[PDB]
Amino acid sequence: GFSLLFYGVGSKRNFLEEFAIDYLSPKIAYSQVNSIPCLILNGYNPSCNYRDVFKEITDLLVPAELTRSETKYWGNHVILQIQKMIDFYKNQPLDIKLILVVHNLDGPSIRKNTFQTMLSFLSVIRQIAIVASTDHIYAPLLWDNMKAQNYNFVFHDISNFEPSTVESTFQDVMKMGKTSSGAEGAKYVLQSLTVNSKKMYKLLIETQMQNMGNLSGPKRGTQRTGVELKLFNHLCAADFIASNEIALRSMLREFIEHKMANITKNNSGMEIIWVPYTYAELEKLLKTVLN
Amino acid sequence: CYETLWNKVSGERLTWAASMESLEFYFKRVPKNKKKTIVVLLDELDAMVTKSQDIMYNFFNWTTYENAKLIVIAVANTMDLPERQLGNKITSRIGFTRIMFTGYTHEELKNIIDLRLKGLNDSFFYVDTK
Amino acid sequence: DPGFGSLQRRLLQQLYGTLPTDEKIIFTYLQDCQQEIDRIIKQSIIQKESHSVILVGPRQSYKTYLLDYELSLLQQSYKEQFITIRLNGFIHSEQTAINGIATQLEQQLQKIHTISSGSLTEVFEKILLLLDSSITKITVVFIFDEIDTFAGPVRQTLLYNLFDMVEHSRVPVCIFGCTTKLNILEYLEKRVKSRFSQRVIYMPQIQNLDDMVDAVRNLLTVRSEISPWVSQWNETLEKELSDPRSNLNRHIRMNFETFRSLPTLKNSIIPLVATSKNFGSLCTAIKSCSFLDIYNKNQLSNNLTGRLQSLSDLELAILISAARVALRAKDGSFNFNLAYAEYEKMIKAINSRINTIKLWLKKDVKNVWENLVQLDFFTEKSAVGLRDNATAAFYASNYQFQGTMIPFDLRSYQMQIILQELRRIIPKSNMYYSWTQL
Amino acid sequence: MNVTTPEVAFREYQTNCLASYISADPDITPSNLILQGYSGTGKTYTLKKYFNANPNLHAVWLEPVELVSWKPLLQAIARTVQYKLKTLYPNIPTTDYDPLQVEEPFLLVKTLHNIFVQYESLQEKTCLFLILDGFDSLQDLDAALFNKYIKLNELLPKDSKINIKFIYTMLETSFLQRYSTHCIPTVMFPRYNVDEVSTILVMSRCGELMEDSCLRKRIIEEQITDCTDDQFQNVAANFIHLIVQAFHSYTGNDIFALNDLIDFKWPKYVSRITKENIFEPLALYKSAIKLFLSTDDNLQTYDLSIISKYLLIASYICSYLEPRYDASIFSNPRYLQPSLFAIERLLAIFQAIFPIQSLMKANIEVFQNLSELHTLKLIATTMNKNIDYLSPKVRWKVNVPWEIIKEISESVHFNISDYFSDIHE
DNA sequence: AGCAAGCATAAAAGATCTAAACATAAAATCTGTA
DNA sequence: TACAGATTTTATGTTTAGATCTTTTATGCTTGCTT
Ligand SMILES: Nc1ncnc2c1ncn2[C@@H]1O[C@H](COP(=O)(O)OP(=O)(O)OP(O)(O)=S)[C@@H](O)[C@H]1O
Ligand SMILES: Nc1ncnc2c1ncn2[C@@H]1O[C@H](COP(=O)(O)OP(=O)(O)OP(O)(O)=S)[C@@H](O)[C@H]1O
Ligand SMILES: [Mg+2]
Ligand SMILES: [Mg+2]
Repeated sequence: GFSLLFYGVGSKRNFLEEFAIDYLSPKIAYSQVNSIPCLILNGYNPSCNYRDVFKEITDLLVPAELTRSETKYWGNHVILQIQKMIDFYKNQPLDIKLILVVHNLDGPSIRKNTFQTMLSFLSVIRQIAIVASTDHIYAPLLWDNMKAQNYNFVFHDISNFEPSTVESTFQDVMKMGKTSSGAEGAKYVLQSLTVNSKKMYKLLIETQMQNMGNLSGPKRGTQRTGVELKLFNHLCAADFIASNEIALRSMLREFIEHKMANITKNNSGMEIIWVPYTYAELEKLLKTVLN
Repeated sequence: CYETLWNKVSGERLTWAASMESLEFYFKRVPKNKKKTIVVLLDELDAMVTKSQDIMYNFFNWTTYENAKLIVIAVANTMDLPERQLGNKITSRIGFTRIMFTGYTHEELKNIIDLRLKGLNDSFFYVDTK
Repeated sequence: DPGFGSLQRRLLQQLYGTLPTDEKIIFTYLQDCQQEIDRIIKQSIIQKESHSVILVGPRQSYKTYLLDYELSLLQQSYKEQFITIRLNGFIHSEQTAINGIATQLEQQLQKIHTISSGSLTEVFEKILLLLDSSITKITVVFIFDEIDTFAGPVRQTLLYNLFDMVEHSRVPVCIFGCTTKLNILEYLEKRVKSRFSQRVIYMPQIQNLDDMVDAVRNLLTVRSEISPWVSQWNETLEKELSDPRSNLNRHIRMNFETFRSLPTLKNSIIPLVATSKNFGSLCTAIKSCSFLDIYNKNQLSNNLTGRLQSLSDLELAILISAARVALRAKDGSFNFNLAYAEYEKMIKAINSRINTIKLWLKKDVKNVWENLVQLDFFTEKSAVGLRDNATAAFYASNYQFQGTMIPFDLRSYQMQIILQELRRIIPKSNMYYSWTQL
Repeated sequence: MNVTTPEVAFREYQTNCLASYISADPDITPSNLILQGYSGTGKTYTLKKYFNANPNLHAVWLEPVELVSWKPLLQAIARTVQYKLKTLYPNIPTTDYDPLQVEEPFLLVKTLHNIFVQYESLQEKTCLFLILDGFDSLQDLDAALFNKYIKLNELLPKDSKINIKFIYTMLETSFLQRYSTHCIPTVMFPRYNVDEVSTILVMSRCGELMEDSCLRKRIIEEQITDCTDDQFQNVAANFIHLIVQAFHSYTGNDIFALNDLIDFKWPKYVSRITKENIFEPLALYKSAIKLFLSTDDNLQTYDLSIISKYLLIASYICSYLEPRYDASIFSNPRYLQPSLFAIERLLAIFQAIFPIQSLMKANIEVFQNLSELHTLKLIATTMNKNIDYLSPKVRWKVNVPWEIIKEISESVHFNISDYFSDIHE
């Protein structure tokens, strides 16, 4: 029942992945046929949200649905459900059902108090093993007595001076960080994509900046400035990018999964595609990779 | 905009999204042998496109379909509203017929007023003094 | 005697204006605009001609009074030839005004002889179908108060539709819109401006003292022989208004200079006639107008001076010390620590110059600080009192202000009464009068 | 007038104005009437006395402080108006309108119209008064709600046999002065004098104090015999007078604070009564001086660790002392808000002031204690909802007064005063 | 070494807003099966 | 085979989490200066 924390200088991503997938999961599976599923959290990604992570956890291990009396008055359906998990797993054999691996737990979006509280409450469960890594030197400042008690860490020092090429992918190195935008990871994805997907993304960006210019620089993209999926289908069909809406949705699944574009339903019932990047970031994407 | 138009062309009362899909099918797919020409006047088009601008695109796009016999007459206060809301590419694709209504001059306005009082100016009346 | 009771009731219902419309009194200074209001309405209910008029005037300028008197006057002789829909911008919303119009149309049409059933789209479509289409047409009269609140900058569809009904409908529609803004025209959008007829009636103002004298004479003269005291009451009122040196004329002149509003004067006078027990007391009260002075003194009994005159020794000392530390500070701000330091310095100096004033501790001065804050002698350094809208108040309630986070001792305050004002108010015989001059 | 004016002790003008405005005739009573005054000014008391003296005036008392927002206020008005109307006229067949259907001011207008149109069977017009005790006391209050409530009476039918007349008892004059152009008739309630407060307190509390159980047991325990009707009343009046003349400066002209003080100090005052001192009030006062010398209105400040205590000490020193540590030390300015600093400076000062073992490094435990200190709000940041402790732009500050940090420093035997005595004592 | 005055400017506090998460509901429409 | 009963579709309402913005005071930098 001890969560493992790995700190040091270098990239511990390879260490954590190899330890969890190649050693931990098969060994737990044999000591308990299928291997224990591993949820690899990429905390260096600035677009890591606890809603999606908890949805993945719920999919991996199915919990009891939160009842009407347990939802409270506008209560957090994630925290209450995790407490329900804790109560359910308190009286049950202490096997291991999930191995969630937290790469770079102090990353730009994974360091926030909400997701840290989520991980703190998940750490109480003894049926999931937690193997986390931290790179920041002030990382222990994140956790008070309650969170450091729920984590129940055993700190291990693994310094290896590794390049950390994957962690540096999501933000520019030449600018020397001059972090949470996530547009650099989007561009890195954009070099390696199908030409049809690149054209569809370029059209979406162009129309979204048209909407933003109609509305008004440093403002992010929301559903207020976004394309309707029917209108986007019409545009793509006019440009031969997508034959039908099914193909367009299939293409958009990759961008939605990578947290690049979001489809959300507004008050009118329309479903709107919007890219959560600012005007300058979209212009840079069009000039650099989408030119 | 849709709930009205479909109700004016089908007699059915549908929701706005169902009406939009019905209009798309009616204009794109129904053969021209089973249709009547439609002349739609979009008075004050400024108010329709203020949040999502999809009314303009939907109503102008339906005039591009070969099967559709729609005729849209759009009225707005700004001469460049489609060029802003739709964009240059979409507006160039649609191919409008653009007309500008300049304000009246003093002579034209005087002629309007005179025609409004053609039979009454310099006329004769019987007035009951009581 | 019942005669004086009848006279007093008649006087009170003359002041309140609830006397029958056959004998309602119209002040001479506003007998002109009424004619205009009398004209337009009589050109819409009798001649069946559409009209769109906006009445601009301050609060209590007799807009609703005249607009209701005219409707009552037209009501008794043309009851079945018009219906009235009343809307108020304060209690009606953009979505809610449609429901209000539909419900009022259905109610008035059943009264003279559904539209209010369905969604907002159906209701609006039905009211457009009914209005914006031997035997004549019923005139629809819109009494539409606070027209400026429905003439916002984001969208004006109700006003647009109403003015389009005025122009392009076969049913005669009269739309009266009351507002206080002098620039109501620039509030409307250009389409609504074009649709509006630019018929703005600016309500008359009291420009003379004789106007208020005549208004008071109209208010307080009983013109119906209902009590034995009516003739003597009229004689007394006329002899108290004829001479310019009388107390009633003096108070009328003071109202003319300061307030210049008949409603304030009648509010002052209503308890004057309701308090009197017999006719002699009423005559003496109208000759001396002592109750007017009492009422005026009471009205000014909770402001800064009245609140300051109701402070204990410790609270007054703390207030003076806070005023001194705010005067010394460049920003006019202070906190509990500085104020208490100045207070204890003052108390030490006073006791040294000497039967000794007690120096209360911090725990015994926190309550005084809270009491002085409650009376709004101090406010937060940068605080918004009350938000204008409900949405702004909701947003403020959601936000957690930094002022409540910091400890009570270090909270930065700022006064409403400066040290010079304290020097002026406080009597020269006070113990702390030497300490109100920094 | 047929309206009887109650004899309120110190509200004669206010009662006269209430009788002048509030009358059973709808023609000669204002649509809106306002009662203004501060806490303890006897406005609800005066209105209750006036309405009790006149059982022929129909009143619907409402308390907006319980109804935090406007929708509960409208729903409660709609419910209570029809409930009261049913109570007065149970023989009128009426249909029930659900108060929860009132969700807009227009919905309230429509519901009130529907309720009033079914009472046309009455012979003469009546008016029921909606008293809103504390319209100023709404928690979710803006400057536009009262504008709605002023003009609410215009849209309701003019010829109805049931007239609604609103009465508001607001608290603050700053709120009332926003609506000064509406010319609403207003009755002001000035705060009481010291003599008025003393008389109110004696006439309101002497009867209860003289019948208290503690006095009942004390008189029989001390074997005393005296005039029960009068001597005990005089004793209670003298106690109230002593309380007032001792704590008037502390409380002010506040009836509630003095009532609380009387409740707190009466048992201790009566526990000091005996045979000799009851007859002479001077001796009884001299035997219980300690009661009237201290207000006593209060009902090792922290159990923090030595690391947490030294972290707080270092944070206070860092925040309230300028970054001139380089010159001499480590080898009032406290009257103002604490300044801001960084984590590294706090850690350096903590290492400097921590007792040697030869120096204390920043373990996991130190950072855990610092994060706990921020959790307990003893140390704050420039946080705005989302907070990231690891951002270089986040700066820290202290949230303890001088007394708390002084107690903490003396707990670990640290002289923070000597450090802070350079600028001022 | 140590510090006052002037300046630009990064920053704190908060107004103003959006929108996702949490929630309710009437009409239409899918779905069983007696 | 029409069905009630379960589900989806459409339409707002309530509340929390997160954003950008203006407005105003703190702040490092520069200039001038003496220990
Ligand atoms: N229907 C009415 N009958 C008699 N007197 C009335 C009537 N309506 C208002 N009054 C009185 O007329 C005086 C002022 O006239 P109002 O019409 O109320 O003011 P106003 O012009 O409506 O100002 P607004 O509407 O608040 S901008 C007050 O003393 C009111 O009590
Ligand atoms: N004139 C008076 N005569 C006798 N007792 C009074 C008098 N005025 C106030 N009191 C008493 O003092 C207290 C005052 O209570 P309230 O009249 O309710 O105060 P208030 O003016 O309503 O202030 P708030 O805003 O309601 S807290 C009650 O216990 C009354 O019994
Ligand atoms: Mg009015
Ligand atoms: Mg009260």
